[PDB]
Amino acid sequence: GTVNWSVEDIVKGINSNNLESQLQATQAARKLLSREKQPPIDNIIRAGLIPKFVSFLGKTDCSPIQFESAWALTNIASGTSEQTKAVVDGGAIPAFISLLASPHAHISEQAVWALGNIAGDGSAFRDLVIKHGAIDPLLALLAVPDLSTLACGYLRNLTWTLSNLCRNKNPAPPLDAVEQILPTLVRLLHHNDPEVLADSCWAISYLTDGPNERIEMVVKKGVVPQLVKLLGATELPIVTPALRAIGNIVTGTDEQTQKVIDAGALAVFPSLLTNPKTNIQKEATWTMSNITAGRQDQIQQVVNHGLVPFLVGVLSKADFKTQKEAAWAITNYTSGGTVEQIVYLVHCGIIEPLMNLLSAKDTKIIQVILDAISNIFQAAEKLGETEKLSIMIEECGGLDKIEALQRHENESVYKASLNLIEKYF
Amino acid sequence: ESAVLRGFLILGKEDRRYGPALSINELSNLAKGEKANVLIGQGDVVLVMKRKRDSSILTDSQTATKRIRMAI
Repeated sequence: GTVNWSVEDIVKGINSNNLESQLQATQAARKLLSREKQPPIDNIIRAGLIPKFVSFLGKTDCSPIQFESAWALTNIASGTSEQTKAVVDGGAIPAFISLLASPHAHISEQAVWALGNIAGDGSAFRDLVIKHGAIDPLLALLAVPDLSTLACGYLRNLTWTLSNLCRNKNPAPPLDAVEQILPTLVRLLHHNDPEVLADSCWAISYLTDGPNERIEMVVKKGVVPQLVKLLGATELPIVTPALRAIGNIVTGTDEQTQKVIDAGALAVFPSLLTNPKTNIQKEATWTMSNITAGRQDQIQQVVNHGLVPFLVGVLSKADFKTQKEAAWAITNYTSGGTVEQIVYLVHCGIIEPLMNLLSAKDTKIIQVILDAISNIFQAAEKLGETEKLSIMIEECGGLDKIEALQRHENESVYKASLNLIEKYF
Repeated sequence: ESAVLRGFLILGKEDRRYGPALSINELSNLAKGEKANVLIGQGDVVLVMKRKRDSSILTDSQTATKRIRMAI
């Protein structure tokens, strides 16, 4: 009955002086916008229908047309920034916030969804949704003693929308908004549904992506041990944001980094550093590089958890961008480590894979590796064992590599390589 | 000086794109992911970057910003 209408017929029905005709036409629009790819969003906008749909959101005495218009507007708002803007420009934000109070759960749910699409567009619309007062009624929908009593899809949609209110960092969400949302996020992080867990973790990954002051707000909520638990989940959609959040936290102070270590994060890294998902390996190695930029006692925890052989492994064989993260881990380790820690690193076999990467066509990893080599030689000087190290480097073809770099285009590279050769070879 | 500079990777000679040279004390307050020129003991200016490095923000692994509700 409402299947496969033309836009022209939809317009005719919506302009009729008959609320039932308007309802049927709005349902026809919903079906057009939901039964295909790609739905004719631009034709619907061009037809001038958004203001009508927004007016229907307020028809409390006709809940079916509230639902149909909410769904239609959700899908329009799911599109490009221009398409989402058309929805906002029609006055949809306060109309959707009012609809959060609907006694019909399927209607409140659709308003949640629509607000998530609007906030998802970017920081400006995110902050506009917050200014119109969305957070209080959204959080009130979750104010039940046991989240498990809520319909699963309903709870998933609420979690997703809250995560979009936490998303984007130019600028970051208002401090007061984050403070209001965080206690609910903490609760969702303990809810046993894989999508709720994934999207809660995403929210935390956004909130920790910024200055150390933003990291501190999250760490103070006590969530790091739960993040570490989720880091060991079997589902990749949970591990991915949990690892991003953990990685973000260790970009922070030595004290913030210590919370991650204290929570037992390092025990998960043998699996993360060998994960068959390339991006997991990359972010795990990035995370390790920021931990080895820490204190000597934090470097020692990396050693104690047996992670140095895993860094040797990644340096030996991984995607190049992951190898570059491993090289960063090694220059940071050798810059901050004790002589004993550095000796241990060489005994684990770091030299050959390190030297093999000096043929890379990447100036930064060359600078990083030459710095690492210089730091290792400085340790060797203190033990008076530089000749021992020179032989090791010569034997795996490393001296040929460094000798070539004397004619490298970049000044820092050929100066650094000239220096090593002049001093140790 | 040594203790401060341990937190940084020296990238090379002074690079004016990154502004006037900082003192070592000013450098110690540099934020993660940042670069700066620094005057080191004694007399030389070098370009450095902090060893704590910020997110790659891998768009490939990000989830969708928006969701369409399709017919079931």
